[PDB]
Amino acid sequence: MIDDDGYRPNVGIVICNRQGQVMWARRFGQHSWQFPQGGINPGESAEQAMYRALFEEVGLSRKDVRILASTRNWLRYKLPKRLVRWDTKPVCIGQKQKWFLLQLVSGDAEINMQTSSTPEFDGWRWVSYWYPVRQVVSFKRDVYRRVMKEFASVVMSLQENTPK
Repeated sequence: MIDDDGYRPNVGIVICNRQGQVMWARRFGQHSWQFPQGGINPGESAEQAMYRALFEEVGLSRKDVRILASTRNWLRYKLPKRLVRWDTKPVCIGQKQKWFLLQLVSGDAEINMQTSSTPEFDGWRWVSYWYPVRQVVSFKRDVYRRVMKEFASVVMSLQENTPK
């Protein structure tokens, strides 16, 4: 499944841990960090696929989290040449992604990340807001910034309401 022009449809989970901090997790088998993103399953709508990725990536289900916001339209960006697949047909030249801001309702104790038998994450750490934007590769950084900007005040209001 590719969206018409060569874009893979995905959903990115922005877990926000209610201390004012964001999703970041060490990537299984790679031993370095990675962003979230999970493909959309054919004919599964964005919210349904978002709970699919929530399970595949974080090992959480349709109950462990609370949607607060989502990106106003599908963000997308273009893979660098060497990371373009050439094996997908159509050739996949980018990630079409809608990010969902999820407030954590369960947590670390209920997060399992190894639900999928070959997941992407091995374990994590809630980190300062803009930190993952610096950790990600330079071509993604700009786009991930937009995701963070779209949600910044939505997370910060919870750490900015008493004291706040």
